[PDB]
Amino acid sequence: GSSISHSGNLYTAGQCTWYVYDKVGGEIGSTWGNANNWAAAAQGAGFTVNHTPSKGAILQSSEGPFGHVAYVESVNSDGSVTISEMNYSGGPFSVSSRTISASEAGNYNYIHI
Repeated sequence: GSSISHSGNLYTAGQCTWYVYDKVGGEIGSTWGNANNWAAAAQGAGFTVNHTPSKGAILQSSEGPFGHVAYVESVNSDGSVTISEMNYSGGPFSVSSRTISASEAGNYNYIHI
């Protein structure tokens, strides 16, 4: 018998790929590796990765020490994307706010079912 309730995310207590996973309800993730291996592991798991951030999806790029994933809370009709990335790979619990321009969004992939 295992409770499995106060567990949820297999990640730490403050990771870029931790906050993302919890913000998507655990629909996709876990086996995606980390931010720099996202698109590869996502496709391996069976996700469809494109590159168009949207409300409820996640932002991703391979650039960075661990890559760059940030959960997308909403994409603005202006062409700017409102994402949320906690800790990333540096500041613990730094709920990093970032605004992605459409040009930048063209760089960032996103993995959806």
